[PDB]
Amino acid sequence: KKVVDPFSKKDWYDVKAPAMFNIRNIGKTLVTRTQGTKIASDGLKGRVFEVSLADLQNDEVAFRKFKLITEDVQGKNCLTNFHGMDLTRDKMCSMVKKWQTMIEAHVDVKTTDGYLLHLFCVGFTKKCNNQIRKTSYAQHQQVRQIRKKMMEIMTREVQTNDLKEVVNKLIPDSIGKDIEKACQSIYPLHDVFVRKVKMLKKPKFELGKLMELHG
Amino acid sequence: SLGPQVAEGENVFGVCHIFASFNDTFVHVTDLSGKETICRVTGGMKVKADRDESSPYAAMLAAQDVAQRCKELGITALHIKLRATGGNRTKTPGPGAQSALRALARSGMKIGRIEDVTPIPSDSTRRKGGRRGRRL
Amino acid sequence: TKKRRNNGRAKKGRGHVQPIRCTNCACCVPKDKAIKKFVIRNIVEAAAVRDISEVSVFDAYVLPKLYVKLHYCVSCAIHSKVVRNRSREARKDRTPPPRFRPAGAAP
Amino acid sequence: RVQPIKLARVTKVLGRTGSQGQCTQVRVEFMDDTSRSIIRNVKGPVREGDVLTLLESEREARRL
Amino acid sequence: MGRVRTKTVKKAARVIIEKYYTRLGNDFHTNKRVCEEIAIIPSKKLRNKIAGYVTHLMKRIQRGPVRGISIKLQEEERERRDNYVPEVSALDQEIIEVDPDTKEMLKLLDFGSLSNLQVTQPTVGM
RNA sequence: CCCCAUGAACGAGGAAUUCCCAGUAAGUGCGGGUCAUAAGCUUGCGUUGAUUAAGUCCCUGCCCUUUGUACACACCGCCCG
RNA sequence: CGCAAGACGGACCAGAGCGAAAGCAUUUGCCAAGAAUGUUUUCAUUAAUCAAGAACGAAAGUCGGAGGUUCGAAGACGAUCAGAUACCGUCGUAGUUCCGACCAUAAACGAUGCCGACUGGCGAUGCGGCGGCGUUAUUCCCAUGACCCGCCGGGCAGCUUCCGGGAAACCAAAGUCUUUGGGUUCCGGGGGGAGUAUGGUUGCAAAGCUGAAACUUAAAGGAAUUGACGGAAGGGCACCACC
Repeated sequence: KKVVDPFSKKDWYDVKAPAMFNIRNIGKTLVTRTQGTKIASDGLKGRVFEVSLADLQNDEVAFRKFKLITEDVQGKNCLTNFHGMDLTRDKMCSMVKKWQTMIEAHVDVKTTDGYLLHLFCVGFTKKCNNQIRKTSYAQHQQVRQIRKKMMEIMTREVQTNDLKEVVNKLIPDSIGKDIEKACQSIYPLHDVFVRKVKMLKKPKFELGKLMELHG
Repeated sequence: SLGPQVAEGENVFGVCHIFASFNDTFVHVTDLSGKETICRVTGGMKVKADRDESSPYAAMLAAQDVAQRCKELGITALHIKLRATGGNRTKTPGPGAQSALRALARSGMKIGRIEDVTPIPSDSTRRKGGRRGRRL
Repeated sequence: TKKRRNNGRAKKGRGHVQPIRCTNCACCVPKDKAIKKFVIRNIVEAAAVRDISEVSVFDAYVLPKLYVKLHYCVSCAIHSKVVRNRSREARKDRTPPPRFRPAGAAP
Repeated sequence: RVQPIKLARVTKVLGRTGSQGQCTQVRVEFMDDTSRSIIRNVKGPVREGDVLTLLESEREARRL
Repeated sequence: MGRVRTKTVKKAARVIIEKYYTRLGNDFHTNKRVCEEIAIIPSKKLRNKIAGYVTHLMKRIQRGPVRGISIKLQEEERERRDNYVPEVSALDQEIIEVDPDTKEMLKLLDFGSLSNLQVTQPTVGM
């Protein structure tokens, strides 16, 4: 029986990104008018938006995505925090080519602020120009030592430094380059990225750091 | 109706989300969180025949009925996640998925990024109905 | 009388390999046997990009791809002319080919 | 969602399809704006320089 | 199409042209008279069909040598053309530029020569 | 054959299906064959004269490669309980 | 958006690897094991191949639990058909998965015993060793490392070849077979009756091994060749075909 079309009731908030990113005004989102029987901030607070790092930086960051999760609300403002980085589908699919070895290593590590992260890396062998084998695999020995190197760096590079510096780090892709330096002594490699980061455990609350990062 | 804000420049943003399978085509904008909907409508509802559930022309009609209320409630713009049946299912796009995208862009909403989100599985759960294949 | 010296498709040094499921019959065929065709295509397609480029914000952007590696069992890949009977002689040619790389102005 | 009517002029006659062989391929200069040019399928007998009245004005076929 | 000249005709055309080039012409009307003089052809329609195809040939020959026809005059023309030779092209200009090893090719061949070195880099297969 | 009278169904044809591209389809009369007599026939001829593809291999039919075949009185053929 | 269960290890992944074969792709650690190579180490004939005996042995099935996510041998359903107990849709079973026992069979095909020698060209690739006043990658030079080129073993193979083989298809082994003789082991003697009867044996069971006859019958069969013909592929052609 005709009733309550719902937008004509809904309220708007402006999604705000952390400081390390560049521009910070992500877009807008709608919730229901708060009623005592309700907390529009409730239906608002653990929401996560996934935005492209390119929109976030402005660029070459076509591939790469960041998951931004709403951590608190202040009048039409909602302050989000790093929740993850993935790659998309197209980019990842495009690296994976036959005749080359695909190498993956991932490590789970606690940051300086508590956060527990599982953080993945990836690489592919490279034929080097005057090669005339068509393929370019690596040996099992190689990959085992390469993986150890990737893993050592990723734990080394996340142990020291908080969620923010990992972020500040993943933007100019300094890990990538570091891997490249530690591995060329062992075997070629084309591509190379920390390709995903997964938030496993969150520390408790603290608006302090959140604001430090926003505001 | 309504609008997040006057904005003679940037556009209020939502998520477009199209599932194209064969035998139908879902179009779907939601709030960039996802938790809250906004105007759905499928390629089914706008024709009758079951056989024609999935045809691009129906798909157009659906993306048109959708874009309407999209620009009628507040979304000025939308980022799209196209999908297939996925799972162990086919893994190829259904026919009126393209048609829906051409229909909303043409409609005159705004576009932003794209990824595919069909669920591809580090394979298993045996695919349906048996070893000798659908024979037909 | 034995037809292909390769029998089905290349094994030689095995006796076994896991089987895949046809992407059409949902059949079942060893992975050594089975026609495989990669499939990379733009999210948008032919006509769209122009409305897709105009309607979008962003200054260019610049289109994702969907990537899908297909598998067919013999009967499907024949049926649908993925592959076509070749004379007692032509069968021996593994190679591959066409003349330009059909990407817009082909058949 | 939509309506308009489009005038288009035949640039080049492609060949014939339909298994029956009764639909003629055509290339159309877009009449109101020449900076457009598309492939459409025909019922009748068509020859260069005469004009189509396009409903759909995207679409752009192929076989069938 | 429907008028595709058959061998009995096409042959006669190659034939006459081979033994008749300087006699024959550009024009249907005259060869037709010529076929009466230089050949014995049984019906008038055949002789016409012959005169006609051989003229189509003469029209073509007189615009570029045609795939299988030779006449004394055309042989003479090719002969004269097939003389050419300039200031001459190698020179090659003072000093050959070698790829070395080709330098070591002369060096260990007991042979003086002009010189230049630019031969390094390997070198992929495919 | 005529003259009168009696003055039927049939008011557009389902499943199907023939034939056809220019003086062609179709209307329309004539003459020849049969013939003593007997034209609703066949077999031409002029007259009046369009609509419509202008192509293609879908169905059908037949021959073109390649291919499969336990067929070869050849698919209107020769396989299991 | 989170979470639980059970399943499975995609893309990368190949005429590529290993393993006696059956078979075997997530990380990491432990445990022993296996080939190749290198090797102026050790023994001095230790050795080749095999009745009997024995180890392993995909799948289904069977015994008892765990477990059943997924899909699903049976059944019940909806359609289709002249009939439909089917294919096709749906619901859905034992089962799939895992543990401890059975069972001993798969076009378990490379349909090709195993071992040794000899007879023919080229380029790949896994791997080991060896060589280069070759490339690129670094520091102050390096030790590095990956490559290019060559050489040699032993892998799985490929390619081209009037050696030669074979009925041919094919085959560098199916060669070195009437010029018939390197070692050893196994099975077959027209086709059906038949892996059947019967006794023995193994099995909880389902079944497995060994394995006849009476009778029946003049071809069974192989290979190549060619048509005919196809609801196989590129094919065409004609208003006796369509449009």
